[PDB]
Amino acid sequence: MYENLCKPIKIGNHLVKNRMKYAATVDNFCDTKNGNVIDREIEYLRERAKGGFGIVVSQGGYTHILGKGYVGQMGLVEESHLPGLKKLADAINAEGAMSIGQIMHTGRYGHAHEYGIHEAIAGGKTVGPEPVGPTAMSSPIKRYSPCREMTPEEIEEQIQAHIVAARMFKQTGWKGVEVCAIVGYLIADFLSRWTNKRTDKWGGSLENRARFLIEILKGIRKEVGDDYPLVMRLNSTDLIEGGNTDEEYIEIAKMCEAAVRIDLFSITVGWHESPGAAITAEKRPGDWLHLADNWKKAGIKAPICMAYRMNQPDVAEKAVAEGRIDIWEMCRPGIADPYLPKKVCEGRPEDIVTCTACNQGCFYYVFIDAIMGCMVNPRVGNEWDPAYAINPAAKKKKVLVVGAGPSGMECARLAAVRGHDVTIMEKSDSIGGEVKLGVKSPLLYDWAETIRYYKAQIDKLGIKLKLNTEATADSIKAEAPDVLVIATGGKPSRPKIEGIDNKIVTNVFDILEGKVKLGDKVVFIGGNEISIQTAEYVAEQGKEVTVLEKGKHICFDVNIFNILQHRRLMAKLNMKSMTNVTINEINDDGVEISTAGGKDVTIEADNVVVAEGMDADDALAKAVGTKIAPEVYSIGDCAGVRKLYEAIHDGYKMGVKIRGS
Ligand SMILES: Cc1cc2nc3c(=O)[nH]c(=O)nc-3n(C[C@H](O)[C@H](O)[C@H](O)COP(=O)(O)OP(=O)(O)OC[C@H]3O[C@@H](n4cnc5c(N)ncnc54)[C@H](O)[C@@H]3O)c2cc1C
Ligand SMILES: Cc1cc2nc3c(=O)[nH]c(=O)nc-3n(C[C@H](O)[C@H](O)[C@H](O)COP(=O)(O)O)c2cc1C
Ligand code: SF4
Repeated sequence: MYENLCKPIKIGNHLVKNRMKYAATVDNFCDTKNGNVIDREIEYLRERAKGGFGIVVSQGGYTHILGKGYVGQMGLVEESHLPGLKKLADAINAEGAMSIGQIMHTGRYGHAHEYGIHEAIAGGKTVGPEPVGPTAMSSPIKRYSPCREMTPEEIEEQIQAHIVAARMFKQTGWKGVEVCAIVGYLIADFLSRWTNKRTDKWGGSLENRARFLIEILKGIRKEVGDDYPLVMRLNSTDLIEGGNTDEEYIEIAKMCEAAVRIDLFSITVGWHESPGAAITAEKRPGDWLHLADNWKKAGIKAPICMAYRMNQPDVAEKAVAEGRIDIWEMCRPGIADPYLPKKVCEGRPEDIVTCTACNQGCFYYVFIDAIMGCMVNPRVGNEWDPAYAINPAAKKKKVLVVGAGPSGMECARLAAVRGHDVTIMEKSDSIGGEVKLGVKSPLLYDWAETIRYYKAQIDKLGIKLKLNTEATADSIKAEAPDVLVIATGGKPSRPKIEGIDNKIVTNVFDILEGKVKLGDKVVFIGGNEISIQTAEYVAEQGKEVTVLEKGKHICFDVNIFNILQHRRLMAKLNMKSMTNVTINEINDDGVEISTAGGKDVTIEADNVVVAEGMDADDALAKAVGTKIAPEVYSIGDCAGVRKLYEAIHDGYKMGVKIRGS
């Protein structure tokens, strides 16, 4: 089935068992106090190595405290870092994966001041804790504080710190070393003409901008020797106006190859300061592969690997078969499913837990200096935790799950995996719940992969799925289970609005279930994520859509990474929006609003969608109580409205805790 993905490859002298690479992932799992590798990190990367990845890259480790850009970033500075690095490499290597250590000083994106650092020694001098760059400047992004200009001595010291970092990985058993020269971190800052305004030998011409990187590579190569795998990450496109051209990145890569033997090029898209789309659901698998083509026709000798929304085995298989890339590189697909390569090579892609590019647990949690998580994978950051271990139940119990939404299905899946006799009762004709409604939204197309995954799991695990079956007190009693799991989800709220009883008033459920005929003008009351995604579905159909929000902002519950994605779509679909509006009443011809400035305006509508929020659909739970079965639990939105991340996590936690005694 995936002959090309499962084909081996030589990276330097090292034979890699397949063409699947798990990319560097800072996750805030290392010791926040000192940058040491701890059990949370070890077990996280061990799961990717057990999952079958031919290559497993560590997260980018800082080379100096000023280069620390994440609260729990791994450190590559002191002798006290060595024991942890050895444990990490042992764990990856034992599984048969090629361990690769990444070196990443975050430069302009450093946040040492936020990590209890009040001063540091840099270039033999006492300095403040501010980020460093080739040129003293500010960021368009408020998360990044103004940087200080590195002295030539600090530059020389950082080259040596990179050599020492590579020495540290090699002495602790890592199979190779990766230089992170991307996305706006220190090296990328010297490479880009946007960040590098130096007039000495470290800036000006492209040759000078590349010097810091070249000297780092030359130094590492001399340190580790000729036989040791030296790989690197470099941008193919920075998506920065006034940055380097795509062709300049190729010239830099050519300078790299001429300086040292590069054993693998990982090619990347954008900077953290880039406004445009790079990693979102706006980009589909293969949307960036033309860049890999240009590197190949430019004559780059080293094998190439590429990630960046490559979440499909079929797309990667073709890309590798056609020689566009030599290795399928991935980060978020490996967060979502650490066993993706094992599934690809055993010919079961239907078992893949696909990353939907939600950017919640991964990007967003890491950037707000929180412990990384994953929406679709509740095990992320918990592989090391005994409370998340999946253990066979000795005494099989009869488990009745009410509701085939994500929380119900994840619970049923885990309870069946552990050996319980599981039944799902679902009132509609199909599984998915609100995920089955959301999949209709333009940016939620990868939610069909979540449906496909759970549909295939129910089948394989022998879960008794009872579709078109509304669970009642009587049908639960007839079933007589040992454990009743209520996972009936949420329902649209009914706020106290004048004229809410109008015929014009509908809800997000009736829209997505096709239970309402919509006109040419559709007006949404509510500016939350659910209201916006439904409005995008209504607008895609070529309808005139207005979103009215009483609060200060629309998309208020949408993480920073998805905000711009929604702006682009709303503009593209000619969607109108109003904020700080008072909803006065709903009537026959639309909705009467009063702006924050005092303007009374009539919003013309053929349909009024009241989408201010969701209530817990807890009628069944209130009707049956806690005594209808020996064990009664409520999970997901029926236990209190949260979102998809919490529903899936509640399901996993419910599924693992169902005891056998
Ligand atoms: C259009 C849309 C877009 C969304 N977008 C996002 C997003 O981007 N990110 C995010 O975090 N969240 C989003 N959400 C919310 C998210 O989908 C929900 O939080 C989540 O699906 C709730 O999971 P659940 O298992 O608790 O309930 P549900 O998904 O609501 O499932 C409940 C299930 O129980 C069934 N059922 C109900 N009563 C009975 C009964 N008595 N007997 C049998 N079956 C019954 C229902 O038919 C349904 O299948 C969105 C929701 C919608 C509708
Ligand atoms: C939480 C998170 C942390 C990341 N940490 C790193 C890092 O340590 N070093 C690095 O070079 N890239 C890092 N990246 C970039 C990824 O390795 C990857 O190239 C990117 O997410 C695009 O690939 P994908 O679509 O497979 O996720 C990070 C990405 C995420 C989601
Ligand atoms: S949190 Fe969302 S984007 Fe990140 S790995 Fe999980 S499914 Fe993918």
